[PDB]
Amino acid sequence: MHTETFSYLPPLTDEEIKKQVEYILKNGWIPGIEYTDEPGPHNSYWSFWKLPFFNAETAEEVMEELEACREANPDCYIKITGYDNIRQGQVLSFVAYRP
Amino acid sequence: MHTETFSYLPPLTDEEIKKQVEYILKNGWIPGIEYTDEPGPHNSYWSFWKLPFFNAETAEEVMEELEACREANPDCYIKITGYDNIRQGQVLSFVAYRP
Amino acid sequence: YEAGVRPYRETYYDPDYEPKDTDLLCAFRITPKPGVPMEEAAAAVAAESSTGTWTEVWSNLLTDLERYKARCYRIEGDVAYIAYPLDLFEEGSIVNIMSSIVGNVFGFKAVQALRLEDMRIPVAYLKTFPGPPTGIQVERDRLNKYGRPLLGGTIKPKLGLSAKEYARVVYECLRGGLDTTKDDENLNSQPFNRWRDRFLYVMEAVRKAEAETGERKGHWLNVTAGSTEEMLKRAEFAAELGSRYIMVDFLTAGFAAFASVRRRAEELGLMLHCHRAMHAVFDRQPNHGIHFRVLAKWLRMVGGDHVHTGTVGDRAETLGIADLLREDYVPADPGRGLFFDQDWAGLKPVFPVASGGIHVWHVPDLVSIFGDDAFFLFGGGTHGHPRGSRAGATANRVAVEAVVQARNEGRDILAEGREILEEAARSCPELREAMELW
Amino acid sequence: TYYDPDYEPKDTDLLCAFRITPKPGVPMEEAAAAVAAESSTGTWTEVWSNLLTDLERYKARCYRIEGDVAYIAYPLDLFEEGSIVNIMSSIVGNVFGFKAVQALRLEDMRIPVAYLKTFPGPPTGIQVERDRLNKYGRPLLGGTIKPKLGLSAKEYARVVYECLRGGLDTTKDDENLNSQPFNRWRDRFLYVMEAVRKAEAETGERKGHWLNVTAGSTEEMLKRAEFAAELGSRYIMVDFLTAGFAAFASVRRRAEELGLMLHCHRAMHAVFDRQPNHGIHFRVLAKWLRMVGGDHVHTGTVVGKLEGDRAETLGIADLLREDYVPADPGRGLFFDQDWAGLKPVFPVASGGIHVWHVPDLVSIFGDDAFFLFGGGTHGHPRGSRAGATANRVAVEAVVQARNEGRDILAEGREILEEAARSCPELREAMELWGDVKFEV
Amino acid sequence: YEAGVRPYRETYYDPDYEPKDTDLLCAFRITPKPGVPMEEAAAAVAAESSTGTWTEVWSNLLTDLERYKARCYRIEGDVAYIAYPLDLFEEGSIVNIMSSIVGNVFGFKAVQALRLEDMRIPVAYLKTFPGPPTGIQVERDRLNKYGRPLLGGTIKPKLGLSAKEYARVVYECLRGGLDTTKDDENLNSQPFNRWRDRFLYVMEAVRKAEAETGERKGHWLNVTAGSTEEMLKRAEFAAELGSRYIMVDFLTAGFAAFASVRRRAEELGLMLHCHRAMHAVFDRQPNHGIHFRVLAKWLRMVGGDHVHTGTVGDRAETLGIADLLREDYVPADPGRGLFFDQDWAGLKPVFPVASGGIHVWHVPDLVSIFGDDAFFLFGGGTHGHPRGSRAGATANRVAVEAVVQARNEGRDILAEGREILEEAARSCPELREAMELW
Amino acid sequence: TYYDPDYEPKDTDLLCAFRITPKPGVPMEEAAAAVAAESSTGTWTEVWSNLLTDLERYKARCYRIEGDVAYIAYPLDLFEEGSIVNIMSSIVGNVFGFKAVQALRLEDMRIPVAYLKTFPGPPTGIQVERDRLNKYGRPLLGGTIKPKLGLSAKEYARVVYECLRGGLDTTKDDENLNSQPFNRWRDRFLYVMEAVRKAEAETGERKGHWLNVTAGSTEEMLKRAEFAAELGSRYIMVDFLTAGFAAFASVRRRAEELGLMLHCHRAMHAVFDRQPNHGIHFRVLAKWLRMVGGDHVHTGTVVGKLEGDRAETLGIADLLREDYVPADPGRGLFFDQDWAGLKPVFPVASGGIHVWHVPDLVSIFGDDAFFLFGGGTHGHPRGSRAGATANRVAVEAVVQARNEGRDILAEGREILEEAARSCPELREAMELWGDVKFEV
Ligand SMILES: O=C(O)[C@@](O)(COP(=O)(O)O)[C@H](O)[C@H](O)COP(=O)(O)O
Ligand SMILES: O=C(O)[C@@](O)(COP(=O)(O)O)[C@H](O)[C@H](O)COP(=O)(O)O
Ligand SMILES: O=C(O)[C@@](O)(COP(=O)(O)O)[C@H](O)[C@H](O)COP(=O)(O)O
Ligand SMILES: O=C(O)[C@@](O)(COP(=O)(O)O)[C@H](O)[C@H](O)COP(=O)(O)O
Ligand SMILES: [Mg+2]
Ligand SMILES: [Mg+2]
Ligand SMILES: [Mg+2]
Ligand SMILES: [Mg+2]
Repeated sequence: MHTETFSYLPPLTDEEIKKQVEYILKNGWIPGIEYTDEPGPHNSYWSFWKLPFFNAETAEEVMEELEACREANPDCYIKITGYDNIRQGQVLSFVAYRP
Repeated sequence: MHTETFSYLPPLTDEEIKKQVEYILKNGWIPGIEYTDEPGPHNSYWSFWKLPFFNAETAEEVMEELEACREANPDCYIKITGYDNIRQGQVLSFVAYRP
Repeated sequence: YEAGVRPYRETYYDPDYEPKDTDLLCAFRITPKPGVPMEEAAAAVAAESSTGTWTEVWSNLLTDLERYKARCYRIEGDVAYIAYPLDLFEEGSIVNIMSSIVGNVFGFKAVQALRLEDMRIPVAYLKTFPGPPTGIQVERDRLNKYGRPLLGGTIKPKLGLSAKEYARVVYECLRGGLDTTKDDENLNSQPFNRWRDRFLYVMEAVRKAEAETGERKGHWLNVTAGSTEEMLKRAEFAAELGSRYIMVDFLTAGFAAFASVRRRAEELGLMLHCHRAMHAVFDRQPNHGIHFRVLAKWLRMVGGDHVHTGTVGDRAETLGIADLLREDYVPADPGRGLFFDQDWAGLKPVFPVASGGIHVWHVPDLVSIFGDDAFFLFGGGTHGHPRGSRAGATANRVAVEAVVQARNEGRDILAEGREILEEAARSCPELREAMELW
Repeated sequence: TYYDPDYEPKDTDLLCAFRITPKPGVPMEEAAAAVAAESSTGTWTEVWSNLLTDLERYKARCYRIEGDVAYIAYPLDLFEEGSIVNIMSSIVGNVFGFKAVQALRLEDMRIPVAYLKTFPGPPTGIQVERDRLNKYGRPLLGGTIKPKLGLSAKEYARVVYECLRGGLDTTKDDENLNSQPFNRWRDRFLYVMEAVRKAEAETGERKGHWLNVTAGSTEEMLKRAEFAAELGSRYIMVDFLTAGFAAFASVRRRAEELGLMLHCHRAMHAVFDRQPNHGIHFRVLAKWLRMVGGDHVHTGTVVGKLEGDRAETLGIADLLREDYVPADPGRGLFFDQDWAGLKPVFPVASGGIHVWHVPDLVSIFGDDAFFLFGGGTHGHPRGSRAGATANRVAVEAVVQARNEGRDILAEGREILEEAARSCPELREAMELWGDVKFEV
Repeated sequence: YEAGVRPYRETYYDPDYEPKDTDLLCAFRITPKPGVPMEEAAAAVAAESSTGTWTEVWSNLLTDLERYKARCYRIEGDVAYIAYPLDLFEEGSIVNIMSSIVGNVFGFKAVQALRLEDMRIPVAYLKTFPGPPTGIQVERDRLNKYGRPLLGGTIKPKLGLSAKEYARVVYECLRGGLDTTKDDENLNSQPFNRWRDRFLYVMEAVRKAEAETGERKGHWLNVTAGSTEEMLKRAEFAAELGSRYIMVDFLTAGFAAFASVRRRAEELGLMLHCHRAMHAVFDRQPNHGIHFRVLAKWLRMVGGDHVHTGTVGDRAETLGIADLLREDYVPADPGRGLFFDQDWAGLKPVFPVASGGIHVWHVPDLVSIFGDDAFFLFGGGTHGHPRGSRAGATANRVAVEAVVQARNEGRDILAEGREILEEAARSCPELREAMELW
Repeated sequence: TYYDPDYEPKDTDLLCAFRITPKPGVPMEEAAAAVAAESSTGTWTEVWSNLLTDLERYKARCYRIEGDVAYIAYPLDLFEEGSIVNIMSSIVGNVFGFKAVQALRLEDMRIPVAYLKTFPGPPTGIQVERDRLNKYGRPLLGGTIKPKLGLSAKEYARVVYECLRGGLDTTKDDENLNSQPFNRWRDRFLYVMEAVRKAEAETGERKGHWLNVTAGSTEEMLKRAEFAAELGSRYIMVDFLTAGFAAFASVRRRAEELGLMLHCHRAMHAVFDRQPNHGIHFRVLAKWLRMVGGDHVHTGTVVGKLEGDRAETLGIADLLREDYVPADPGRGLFFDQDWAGLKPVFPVASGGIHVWHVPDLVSIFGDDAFFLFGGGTHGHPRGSRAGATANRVAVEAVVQARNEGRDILAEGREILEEAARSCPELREAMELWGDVKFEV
């Protein structure tokens, strides 16, 4: 099973994930974290980990939430999202962790 | 049988008709002359007497055409029309002569 | 993101905002609750009629509130000017406009009284509306009537009369020279007077009067009913009988059903008279409600061929409404309650209708006020004539034509109104009698 | 003759209570007679055709005046069966603009049983609706999605998902959300129903979203109702005043045919039901609403951001839910009202309420009502799911307290504080909005 | 009134005219017949595309030509700027725009060659059009695909292949990582390949590939047919099978039928790929025809979800077209052939599609040019892979994702395009092979 | 292999004559082969799935090249039956934008009889149309109402009335007159038909108006066709290129069902049929038009304001009217064309013509054609009725002269001058436009 963007590349390291988060922030978008144990074509609403981090100022703050979500949900897929409120749509979504 | 505007007043004299023509011209509208022997609710296209007098500068010029139409068609109803090309519609129509 | 309650003013009051030509603008007369600043009351109206609510929500940051929010951009006296982005509205839907502009904001504790005075509908939004199904010019073409106001009258008693007789009153009015007659707004289908019976016998009277006089006639058959389907049924039957007109109480039936009847009317070739029954529930008080001029704009946007305008509320007010209905551009004039310029983007014009206890003596004033493009209704002013509806119709027709003749001849119909009518009365016994009665 | 203090109203008569502010110099007796005439038969001059009828059979009569209140009786045969539109055209059609009155308010109306039987009433009704939801013994939880406008269809349904899975029974489109460039209705309807099904499966409780079919024409509203039914939605929503009663009746008929429950938003009501001197009191609008057939209608909160009197609201809830409501001057009920077996309507309390208002809301409405928390759900410090849990828990804790014999007004704060000990979401909501009060 | 022939210039050339925001503007490149002045040729185009003809007619004076006539208001070089009043056009009808702007004026003896370069659609007229039935944002939501270009490919041979096998090629492409596949523009229903058979077996392949990969898939099923009714039938069947997409050749089928399919697509929840077959008949030569950017504007107005944009005609030209399809406002830039500013009045954006003999080596350039919001089509670039469609699809998918990753990390994907692909090839044998082949 | 000079075309093959301007360095033989491949099967790289088929059955083949003209044969099974849309998608779908050609013009196409039989052809046809009109032995008279746009519906029909009662057989909406704020289609359709009936009763000759149903969607065009038929109109009109062939086919089917005759305006054709180096020659468009089914189509005037070659126009008229047209290099007819019994189409000559052109027009077209005088009717010094009489008389005088054995070209002026002696309207038209000539 693939999980869309970047799922055809090798699994991302934490430093690669962090650079994607920096790309989200540098462009003024809102990073978010979601997780599910049931990925697939019929699931368009993964579980929110907290809320989209509107107040995050650094990529490391997001990475700390990722590690906390990863520790809390070790048997779930976990993805990073990037939301553009001017576009009213996600501009980036990729799985950061796989069970 | 009535013929719409002014048909409930006494028949108009030539001086009354002329004043209506002056009203048409003073407001920058186009006077015209039409005639028919079959007035009624089913007739919305009387016969043209020449064309609408786009070039008429005085009411008397129109009155001369009325007298010529009246002489040529003594057994017809004859009406004066006033057309507003900015409105794309007639702004005055009344029968000037009855057989 | 910070949860909690913030003043509406911080987000929805922006006196630096410059309205765009595509913005929809509103002028609200605001009476704040004592202790609530005017800027906060105005911002509350803007917020709760566009995007905001009473407390900050995380989902606000999922959209572009700078683009979508309404903004109070000017407060002058007790009038708040609020601009609404074009993207907030559904194309071609008066119902949507109402659901935002007048949906909830009139009932807030922080605003003790609220009156919508005027609205600037932008040209780009007006073009999503069809406008009148006929329009003044096409209507005059269908009637073959040019150069004078058109005359009508309501068949009376309002409720009570039977069918074949109700139609005898129609026949008498129309054969006497009235162009039209009409149902009362509350005459729909009732045990005393069912609609199918009335439609059938009224139209027999219209065909007869038209054949005898030689002038085209009509009756504004009221299709107002409890459901949209029933109204469309009654409109179909009116068309099957060859009626040139139908009638709808557009406020009591409602705008959604009004839009449905307007579409069917154009498809069937029917002209649509619009009765404004219930308008005074909304528009009577100067401190709270919706002024009729706003209702008139929505009326022209959906598409009515005529609408009542009153008798003369105020003269300045009525002249403003007549312009809003008939002209392609109406400049602002707060003296007439017009707070904005209104470009009508090529929508057809609406006939204003003057009605309400008027008779021959009012014709000089009415012609001076409205000119040719209006309907003058003589309800009791026709049936109450000493010799009945027929003679009353003749008196009214002669009075209008005589005044129009004098005007066209260059006479001052206001200063000579009395003399003009007395001149015409010398050759019309019906007019002389009517002038004596009233 | 239109004022007849010796006239005894018939059980078939339609009765109206008008508060009249006459033009100066117009005495109350004559103003009431004028209202009766213009709302029934009267004209302004004698007419020959009046002699061909028996107007006495159709005249309305003012039969009692107290102060500035006129009671007027209308014969049954004046009105078209099953048409609220006809009632309005006659009762509030022209008498509000008449010259001889400066202001006029319709306070109440006695709908006779013989006229009520020409109406179908709600398509579902409280009892059948609770059966369809399998929810008994508590007020039902709802909430408007916010921002009112601006969310995409997919993000809009994300908020729906968070609300419903957190404990709300329903969510709803804002009254002004129909179909707009930023959020077209077909996109919204599809994504919302995906969220509804998802939250229902995960919680084990039946869910719903009040999808707004309000549109510019009746035909378009029916089309949107059809699509909602094709998606299996239990609900649609209509702004019955802005759309209008004629199109509202059309939508109500279709709703019953399709098996849809019908939420009714009263947008525009405050334009003419607010001021005490002019307009139509909402209790009249509520009667008309129940006659045509709404399954819910907003009634106000009393304690929220929008105006509403506690006593009047108590009477309106009874008018919507009971089969017989006796007159009650303290609540502004001028007439006894029998409902002739018409189904009852859910009152809905919405607007600026939060957890601290739940004791008041339960006290006012009891179990048969919806409590809507829009800002009071999404405004929770941790978002919509936590907010929904806080509101659901507060409602259940108060219902439990009441059922156990506690005075939920006297112990309202204590009850909420007890529940908060086992519900951190409620604790956080109580802290955030503890100082947010409106005038009552 | 004076009968007789007058130069078009006397009435339809007005260099003093100031265009209104509601005017529709055209920029025509005019090659006059030798001996015909440029002002007369430009006035002839304006006249014969609005109100005038070759000789004065009495009926001209029955309307308001100052209001309705088109006017050439500026000639710069060989480009004539002509303004058309809003009232000349039927709301929501691209067909009407064409019937006026390009109806007859391209065939006049007085104008030897004529090329429509650009058109300024006013905001008030754009709002009468629905735009794309889905739009980029909603389409990405329906697909659950964010943060990269989307990949497609045409199943080949163009014409010749059978049904259950045609679908095996689809299955292999999609299971290898392409998001979509498509019918050839000229594959409709033919004796070798009938549409019902193809639709049934293609969709079985889509469901299978979607289930195995876990990613949402689609095939652009071509509903193009000889009549509008037949196209709607094929769209209904595609929807009944659960297809997320249909496809129409919007120029060969025509705009009227295109509008019909766009409406049905939105009603059925189908996304609408638009193939621009025949465009080069109109838009190839620089001296005569209609430039594609004008066709692209009409395409976005009627409502297509994607449209092909070519491969890289010119780079500047393509960037202008991509902006016209995706942005809410596009400023003028004659260097890119954009002669006017274009406000899109909130219409949804269209996906540009790059197609035509492209393979892995072009991905760095394509990402730099288009960014995330575009479709990259690999027709033969997928099936021609050494190990077949499946491996070719994987190579293309990896190449796109690898380049997007590098871009997001801050790397210069143009200067490092080669290095990036070779880095990704070390962990993807399919990519290494594809790079060796082409 | 896509160039095969030894291939003999089959009677079932579809044949194309392309004028190719190849990219520099691309020889003609290879460019023709590339056009054949891209318009049939070929790809740009080898594909594994090609081995699962027999492409030889579907390949198009260039079988002859002379100069810059390539003859290409396409198998019958490549095309969808009865779909001009499919022909265009294949034959002119991508090969005009291909890199290896700088310019490309489709000069002619041989439609095989076996493919023609899948099309219905005109719904009425010349013979049945003349029967429906009861008009035999002369070209038929028509004219576009002017101004193109701006007239109200009622004034628009006044001009129609004057034209028809003066001797024109028909009148027509301008191609760009559909439904606009100044003139909505329902208003126009009603008033026009009142004028048509009036002129028919007064003259004793059957009349018609080509009511334009062209609209933004197929459904809207069908609606306008329905209304025209309900009014008893003998005709509707469609811009078949701007509306498009798919919607055109839908309208043609409905026209036959309703009994409507179908006038076809070729608006937009000059965008791509004018220049000799690129596009599609109109003669091809005329074949496609006759296949789908138009009752008339404009063909140009040769002598009027719009471009058109006399020899090419002679061939196009034959292609529209005859059942078999042999190849003719002098007229640009590259192939013999059998029409398989399809009904014939009226050619229509329109654009900048007046009385002095009638001898030329009769000489070029003969009797089976419409001559349209728009400006040449309304531009008459005394208006539309006089102008219509002048044009009708000129046509009849020339037809009479020809039938009597006169050379109407050598005696053209003399013939008109004779008729003018008995027709002052013609005399005045001849004086006004005597010096108005276009280049031929
Ligand atoms: O019922 C009536 O009073 C009328 O029929 C007038 O009767 P008369 O002509 O016999 O007075 C009209 O409906 C009102 O004028 C409308 O009021 P508005 O102008 O307020 O809509
Ligand atoms: O638009 C609004 O304000 C609401 O969504 C409340 O949102 P919050 O829950 O965020 O306040 C409701 O429509 C109002 O309560 C209706 O007023 P009523 O119920 O009085 O008709
Ligand atoms: O038929 C073809 O050539 C394609 O399927 C590409 O095949 P490959 O991907 O195998 O080349 C496309 O339709 C063209 O690219 C469209 O041309 P345009 O961009 O001119 O519309
Ligand atoms: O719009 C016009 O110019 C016309 O109405 C001619 O008007 P006049 O009769 O006043 O010239 C016709 O549509 C053209 O002849 C069509 O060109 P073609 O016949 O070549 O398609
Ligand atoms: Mg009335
Ligand atoms: Mg709301
Ligand atoms: Mg292709
Ligand atoms: Mg034309």
